[PDB]
Amino acid sequence: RARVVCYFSNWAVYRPGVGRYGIEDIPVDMCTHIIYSFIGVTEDTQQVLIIDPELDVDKNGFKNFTSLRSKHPGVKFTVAVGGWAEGGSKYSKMVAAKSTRMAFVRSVVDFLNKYNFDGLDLDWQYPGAADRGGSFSDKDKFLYLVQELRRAFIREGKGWELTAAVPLANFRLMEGYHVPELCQELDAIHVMSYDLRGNWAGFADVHSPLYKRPHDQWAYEKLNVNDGLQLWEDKGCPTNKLVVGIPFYGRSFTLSSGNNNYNLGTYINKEAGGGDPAPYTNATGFWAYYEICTEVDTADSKWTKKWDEHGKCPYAYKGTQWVGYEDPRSVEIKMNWIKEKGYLGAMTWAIDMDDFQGLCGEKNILIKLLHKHMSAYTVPPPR
Ligand SMILES: *[C@@H]1O[C@H](CO)[C@@H](O)[C@H](O)[C@H]1NC(C)=O
Ligand SMILES: *[C@@H]1O[C@H](CO)[C@@H](O)[C@H](O)[C@H]1NC(C)=O
Repeated sequence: RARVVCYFSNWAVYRPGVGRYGIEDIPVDMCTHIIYSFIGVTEDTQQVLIIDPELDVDKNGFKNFTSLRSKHPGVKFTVAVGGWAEGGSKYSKMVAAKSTRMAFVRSVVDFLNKYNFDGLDLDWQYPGAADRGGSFSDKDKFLYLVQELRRAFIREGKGWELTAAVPLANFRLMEGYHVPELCQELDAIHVMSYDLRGNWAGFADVHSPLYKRPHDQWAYEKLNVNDGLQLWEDKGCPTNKLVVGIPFYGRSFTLSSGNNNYNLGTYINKEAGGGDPAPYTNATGFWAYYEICTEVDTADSKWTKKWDEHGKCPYAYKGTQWVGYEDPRSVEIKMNWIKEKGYLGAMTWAIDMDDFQGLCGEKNILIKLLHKHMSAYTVPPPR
């Protein structure tokens, strides 16, 4: 009764060579819930925005995805609205008034019906965030949107789920999330327990540390997976609504010129914007898991791999390049910790970045770990 929640990126199909990942590559049987990412909202009319219509509609992306239920009827297939690239201002604008919320809600209902989705995942990043076009009133009005969506889903009578991807930093919770009221309306809270460190922070560090490290101070003191999930509990979310995100990617850095200190917390060349882009994801500061293992794990690799003894995450470096990530050892540790805490399950961003080709060894090695641990686990009653 635990969840294994798999986000699927619709843009992964454009990655070159062995990076190409489409609907047919999803290992459906390893997941209990799979989420097509992303749709957005229109700026002007507050309706569902289809972001890649040639792929999503003309080549039948949405329906290929949802029709996977024919062979796997026990799996739920939903869609996510929002995500980083969509920005936050259109969402803050959409929730500002009852009328614009109801237009969005109606559009959502039409969309889910048309493409046979099982529900909606809310991925607005983030209500109340000033750097993302948000403002103070988002907190109340995001809750209203959620209540109104739930009521609309009830009226449709198809048992649709409504979930949300959420941050774990306290200031973001204070700015955007009425925790007890949201957790009551949502079927699951997908906690983004990753991107907790990165180039924007100005130092090198792993991005999903499980526990506090000695160098964690001020806004970072509690910014780790364990304390962050504890924060969601403390703010009123039941343990059996919390799903813990696991990143299948690493955050990378370019170290400062002449820096020979590779320890956690070491200074970086912030203006570089992150580590050099990798060949398949082509994004500064970001490496898919398979881009990491093909570089770090080869027999003749010149990369040095280390282990964060407190955060329980690997990191690796070579030259000016430094990457923190999750590997089978760190994922296993997190799976055991999820069961120890009694949380609802595990989530991954994102299934298209697992070693799905088996370039490094076992195909789909990371999602197999989530599936192995969660499928044998019984979620206990709320604590
Ligand atoms: C959907 O499936 C059809 C038939 O297999 C295929 O031709 C098409 O490329 C698929 N669309 C996408 C977006 O994967
Ligand atoms: C890689 O990303 C950059 C933007 O950073 C883009 O301009 C460039 O065309 C991309 N290269 C490939 C091979 O897609």
